[PDB]
Amino acid sequence: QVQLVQSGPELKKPGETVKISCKASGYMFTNYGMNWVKQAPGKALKWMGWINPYTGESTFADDFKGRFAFFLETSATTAYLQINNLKNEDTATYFCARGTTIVRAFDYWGQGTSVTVSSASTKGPSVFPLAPSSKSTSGGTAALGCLVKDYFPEPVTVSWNSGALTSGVHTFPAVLQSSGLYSLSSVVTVPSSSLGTQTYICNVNHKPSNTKVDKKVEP
Amino acid sequence: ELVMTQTPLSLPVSLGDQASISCRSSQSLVHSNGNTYLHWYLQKPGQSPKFLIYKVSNRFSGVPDRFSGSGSGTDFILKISRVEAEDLGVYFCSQSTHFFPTFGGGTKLEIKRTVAAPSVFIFPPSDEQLKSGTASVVCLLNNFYPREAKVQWKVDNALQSGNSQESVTEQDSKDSTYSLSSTLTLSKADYEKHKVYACEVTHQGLSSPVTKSFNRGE
Repeated sequence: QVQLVQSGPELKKPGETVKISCKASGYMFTNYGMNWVKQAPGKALKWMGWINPYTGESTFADDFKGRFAFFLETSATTAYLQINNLKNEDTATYFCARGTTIVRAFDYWGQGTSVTVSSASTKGPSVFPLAPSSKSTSGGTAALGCLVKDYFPEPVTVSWNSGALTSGVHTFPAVLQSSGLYSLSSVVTVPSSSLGTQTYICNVNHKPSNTKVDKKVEP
Repeated sequence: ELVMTQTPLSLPVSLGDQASISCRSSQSLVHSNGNTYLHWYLQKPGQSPKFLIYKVSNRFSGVPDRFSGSGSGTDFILKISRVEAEDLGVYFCSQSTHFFPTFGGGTKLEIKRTVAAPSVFIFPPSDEQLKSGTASVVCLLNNFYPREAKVQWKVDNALQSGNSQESVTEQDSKDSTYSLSSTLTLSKADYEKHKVYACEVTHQGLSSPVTKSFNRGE
């Protein structure tokens, strides 16, 4: 299958340089356009430009002439976006998108790379259990969770049981506190009879602080 | 400057009904070569956009026949017949007839469904957190519609203001409900000065408000 897998989230200071990657697989890399699109928070998609991997030539939209560059590592089937002299307006999710030139469209997209430009240092989350609502001997449904508290910047990743538990899971949007730091909870509902057999571990990953935590959630 | 304008911004539609999203460009998308390069993408919650329709009326592979685009020149429409819960997200039109490629601003398709009451759960602070010097109490409202919900905190029967935050999920891709967290945060010392912690929920699906509570230390 066609896949475009981008690199992870970044935190940068104003004036620094960020280089984002997008590894292509499943097609002849050199025969399709590689486009870059920006999505700032709550905003419409903006086309930034493309690089032609057949010829190495770059073309940019008006707003993206200057601090922006595109690069290719053809042997590695990887395309890169570089932004130099980072400003707060650059805080956005950036997508690579394959251009199918035969109908001039963006038929496959990468998953997005989040970049936060900030003067502030990263802070890793503390992870706390939200312990099961009921006991087994009175049945029905029980809720349980993890509180992912006091981190910067966005995003965090939360899975349950290393991705094996997905049904019933709600990871809430992050909210800011007056501290300037994010918190969120992730909850799951389960049969209360399974609390005595099944163990439940939330796996939290905050890449900008290199925090990886597994937390067992029990009574 | 080539402007693409979508209307409406938000479109609520019931399951099984027809959704209709308009896209208008400031210049004609008919290329001197003969083609009209007007496309549609769908971006669901947290995800990358996905290719839906190309050159006005052509469905991308895997796109069901209930999606259909039409129009010519400057005015185009995407129609979703028999809307399903999985069709939730932001629809974007795009043009690449004129350099440079541009997107419209997006239309958020919302699903209207029947009222659904929340299941309510209260969670006291972990021991681990209290040892860290703070106390968060979490109230969960799970699987409700509509989104509107009133959640009050009482600590020893005193109404709390100014010390809680709410967060709400996007509509569920299978049953079109929402869930909400309310988090009451206090210092460990304030927390330990009171016994009863209660959250009270008022919602269209409930004939009277539901309270969940716990007594501290138990």
